Amino acid sequence: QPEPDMITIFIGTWNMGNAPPPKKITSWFLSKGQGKTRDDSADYIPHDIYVIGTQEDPLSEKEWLEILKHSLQEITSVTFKTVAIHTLWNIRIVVLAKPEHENRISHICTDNVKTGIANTLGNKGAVGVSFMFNGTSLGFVNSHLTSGSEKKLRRNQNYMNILRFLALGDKKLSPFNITHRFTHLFWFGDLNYRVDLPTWEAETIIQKIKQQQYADLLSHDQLLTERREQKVFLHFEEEEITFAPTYRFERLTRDKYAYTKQKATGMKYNLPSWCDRVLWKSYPLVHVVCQSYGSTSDIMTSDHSPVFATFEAGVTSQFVSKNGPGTVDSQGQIEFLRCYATLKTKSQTKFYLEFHSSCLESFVKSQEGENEEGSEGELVVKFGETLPKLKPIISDPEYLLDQHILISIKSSDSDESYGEGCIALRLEATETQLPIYTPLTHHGELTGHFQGEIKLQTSQ
Ligand SMILES: CN[C@@H](C)c1sc(C)nc1C
Repeated sequence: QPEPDMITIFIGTWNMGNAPPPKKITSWFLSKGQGKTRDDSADYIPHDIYVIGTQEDPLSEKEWLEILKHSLQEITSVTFKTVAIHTLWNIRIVVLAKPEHENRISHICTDNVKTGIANTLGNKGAVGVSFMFNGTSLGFVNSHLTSGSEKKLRRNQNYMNILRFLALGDKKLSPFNITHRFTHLFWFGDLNYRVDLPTWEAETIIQKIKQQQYADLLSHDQLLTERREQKVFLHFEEEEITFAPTYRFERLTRDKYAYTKQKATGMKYNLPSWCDRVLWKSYPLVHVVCQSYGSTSDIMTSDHSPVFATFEAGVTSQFVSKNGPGTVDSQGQIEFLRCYATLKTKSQTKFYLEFHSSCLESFVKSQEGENEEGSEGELVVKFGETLPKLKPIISDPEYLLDQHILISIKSSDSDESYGEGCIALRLEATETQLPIYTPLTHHGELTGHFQGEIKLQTSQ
């Protein structure tokens, strides 16, 4: 049985509105309804992994697991294994996988983050799951962010608290948050960003939706606009939205948007919005292709419609040579030339680099770089030719070219990371000086850049 080099992953997000689901929810798992939908010819083909995020979920874990497993059995005739389930209040994540993957999956982690302080702590936040699939790390975040059209800044704060404090993936990657820990990171949920148009335009917006004319509405979508201004979800991708707003519907139909202010809404308008979203971030030059992104039309127990997204995701095998794991392979090396970091920091301290990768027996600390002033005020940290030679555990190019090097730039004075980034070893050539580049972030905010040249030696 050959190990896969691709899997397909189903991501679902549904705010259930504290109501039980209807008897049939198979359209969700089949990616049928509005938007970018799955071909009918694929209906019996199981995805490898199903990741289900709910919000306002009134069910016990047992009740929901029984509905999900029975649903997938009806669609695929496969009895899925439970990889993980984690619930914070009414926010839940379930990961299900095909039985053949049971032994390919390891290092399962779960965590949650509660957002807000006093007033604002009690029902919003995130749950997450990570695991290894053979040689590939996968992270999944289901978040329910602050509601309300006039709280986009709060949502962006909730996002930064979640990506700082959610403890998933390899703890040895201590300088790195979840936005660097995984080959593929999927972040979904009721993110609660709204279409930011005047209240008086409610009926105009509904008109536009009925005509399937989403362009003038998406130009005011707060997640698209906040992302464009680098206020949230920096370096994440989202597929084009081609489905109607998934909030706020009258229950038991999809023919009516319930937008008017009510005591029950805190006298807030809920203009039709794309509250329910799926985003991802994969390491550079890994295969990831969105194959569906849409909403169901036939599940109407909630004031939200379920959203689905599916992905092809590249995966690698658990590589064993005669040498590594358990030693280095002297036929392999990674060299760095003409390297410098450019930092936005106003501080003057010395910096060094840390290199972290599962291709190394452990992380590597560089010597201190030499600080200079950039021509436009920047701090430039010059490493020149001074960075160490990295010694990978396996020199075989079929392994090494699929690997990545995480970089942290740290203060000598405090050992705190000022910036994190990632370099792919999927090079155009080996034994050849080639340009490398990564933006650097800290707490998911841009803090600088790292650039230079790499020289990769493999056994070929
Ligand atoms: C360069 N990366 C592209 C896909 C992005 S991300 C984002 C928020 N806007 C754009 C144009």
